Amino acid sequence: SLGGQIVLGGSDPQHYEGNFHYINLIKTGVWQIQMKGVSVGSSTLLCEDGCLALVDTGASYISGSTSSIEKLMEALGAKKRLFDYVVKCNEGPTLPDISFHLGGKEYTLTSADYVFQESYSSKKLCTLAIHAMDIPPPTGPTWALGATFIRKFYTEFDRRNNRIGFALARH
Amino acid sequence: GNTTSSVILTNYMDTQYYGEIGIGTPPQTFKVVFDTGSSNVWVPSSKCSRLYTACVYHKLFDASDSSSYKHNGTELTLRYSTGTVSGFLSQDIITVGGITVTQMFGEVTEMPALPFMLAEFDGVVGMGFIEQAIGRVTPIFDNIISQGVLKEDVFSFYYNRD
Ligand SMILES: Cc1cc(Cl)c(OCCOc2ccc([C@H]3CCNC[C@@H]3C(=O)N(Cc3cc(CNC4CC4)ccc3Cl)C3CC3)cn2)c(Cl)c1
Ligand SMILES: *[C@@H]1O[C@H](CO)[C@@H](O)[C@H](O)[C@H]1NC(C)=O
Repeated sequence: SLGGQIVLGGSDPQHYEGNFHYINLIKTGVWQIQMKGVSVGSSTLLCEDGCLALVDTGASYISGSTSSIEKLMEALGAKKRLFDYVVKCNEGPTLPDISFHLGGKEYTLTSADYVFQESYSSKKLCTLAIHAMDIPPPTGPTWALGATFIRKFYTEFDRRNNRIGFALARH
Repeated sequence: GNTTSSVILTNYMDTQYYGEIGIGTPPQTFKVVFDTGSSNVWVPSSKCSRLYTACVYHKLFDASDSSSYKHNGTELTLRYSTGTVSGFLSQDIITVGGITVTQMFGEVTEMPALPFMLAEFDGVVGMGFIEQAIGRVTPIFDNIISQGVLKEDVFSFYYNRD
């Protein structure tokens, strides 16, 4: 299996579909862009007045501030463990889509995109690929879009134009 | 100035994505996460005591085996939540895919056991900006840009599912 790929000096069309959509960086110096909302299902629960998103390839998960994630998870029925949030494995496949409003587009993750479905049993707990992390100034407070996001959306980091481009990953 | 260069990544458990770089002459190979959330190159140093758990199961860079290594020694420190990561600056030739670049990087002499002992890779290649670089060390992608070998001043990530 091909675990992943980084291209320097371009992109690889055999691994994404359609065309890139681009968002300008807020300020040069960091791979961070403006976010205009996070929808659970079809309602904008969070970041309703805009917030920041770090596109962080060295992070495993999607992260938000403790307050934002408490709220995200409250809406998902997920239970706070020490480190992570969990759901009863049987409800995993029924978890709502989650959307990130970036540029002109919604970037939608379904339950298969963020639930570690290690079982389908009600006696078992399944982890979520979303965690709380308080990133301190100057970078944060911010969301971080890690591997959970990048898996679904092929990402281009563009230094010439100071932008980040997203296209649908082809698996 | 017409090259694209790719690096195959390994997916560990949907949480760690890493590929190979080479440091020195001859190349000492290391598995590294290519990290847009940091701007430094870090690898463990042969000078990291075996009494650090994070250093005992990872590849260690040995300057005394590299003919192209240029000593620097500036102590540098990264502040992590679980403790401090510290080491010193060295320069050597770093190969990434088909690309060779002379680069300043940190050799790590101490780091918290956690999360570092849980990494399946040995170091990190920061792909962020000089602004966030510890010691304002020129980031690797800036040294690649300066070479003028790339088709475009961009890099892209594909991450598969496991
Ligand atoms: C063995 C080993 C590992 C490393 Cl990083 C290393 O370099 C020391 C440099 O230290 C660090 C530590 C953290 C960071 C974070 C900065 C922003 N992105 C996530 C990074 C992140 O969390 N990780 C660390 C990390 C991430 C994950 C993935 N999961 C966490 C949710 C991110 C798992 C383990 C580790 Cl240790 C950086 C990017 C690799 C950068 N550099 C050396 Cl010298 C030796
Ligand atoms: C290490 O390199 C940096 C270059 O930015 C320099 O500031 C520092 O003086 C160097 N240390 C040495 C070799 O004295």
